[PDB]
Amino acid sequence: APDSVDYRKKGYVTPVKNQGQCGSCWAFSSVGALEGQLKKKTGKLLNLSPQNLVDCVSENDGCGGGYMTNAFQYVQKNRGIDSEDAYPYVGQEESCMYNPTGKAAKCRGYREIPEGNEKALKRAVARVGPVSVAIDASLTSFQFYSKGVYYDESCNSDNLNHAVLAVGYGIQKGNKHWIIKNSWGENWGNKGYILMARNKNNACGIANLASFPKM
Ligand SMILES: *[C@@]1(=O)[C]N(C(=O)[C]([C][C]([C])[C])[N]C(=O)O[C]C2=[C][C]=[C][C]=[C]2)[C][C]1[N]C(=O)[C]([C][C]([C])[C])[N]C(=O)O[C]C1=[C][C]=[C][C]=[C]1
Repeated sequence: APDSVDYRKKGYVTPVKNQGQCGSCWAFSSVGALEGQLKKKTGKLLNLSPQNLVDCVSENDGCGGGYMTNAFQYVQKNRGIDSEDAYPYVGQEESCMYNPTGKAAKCRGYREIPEGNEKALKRAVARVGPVSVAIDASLTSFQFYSKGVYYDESCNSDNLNHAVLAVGYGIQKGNKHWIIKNSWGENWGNKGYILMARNKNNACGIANLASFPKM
């Protein structure tokens, strides 16, 4: 198995988007998972559409939040999700206007990972790639993160409130961390990324709501 892994230095990760004043982090979490899969599936790295997900997933609440699994299942039942080109992100909820001709990919179900199990999660990243994970990002230390392996004892493992993407895992100055792709902009944290703590007793509840799509 691998100690360090980074799907960024493998071309599996698209540019850091920026959700804006819309609680669509789930849409952005799902999309980034598929994106890494597609790149592995066909070798093509294109930006999938969070907006197709926001508008079209009736099980989710749009900007009011949603679950990645519902978003994955949707892409399966509808046999496809558009690209950003065919479906730009307005950052606001609107009626579903999905275009078949814009379809960039689809998925045949999803796999969920045992709750709290970071090893399973690490194994997922090593084999598959970017996996959608939900975490507690309320802590203002998170909102002011800039450098280093994040860790705060206040973080509540059951206060899952922000969906993000796991694009890797590794180590730094003795600290085994996770590499997280965030959807708050290129100007948040380190170039839109956070090196959250790993192993540290399921820090922030990272391994409780993770799932990747089957392509
Ligand atoms: C995120 O944007 C969307 N959210 C969700 O999708 C969550 C998913 C959890 C699994 C993590 N929704 C949810 O759990 O319930 C919704 C639901 C489910 C089923 C049916 C209907 C509805 C949460 C959203 N993120 C946030 O609220 C976070 C919270 C943190 C600040 C603590 N805010 C955020 O991301 O925005 C701040 C920001 C915005 C722009 C620039 C910088 C910061």
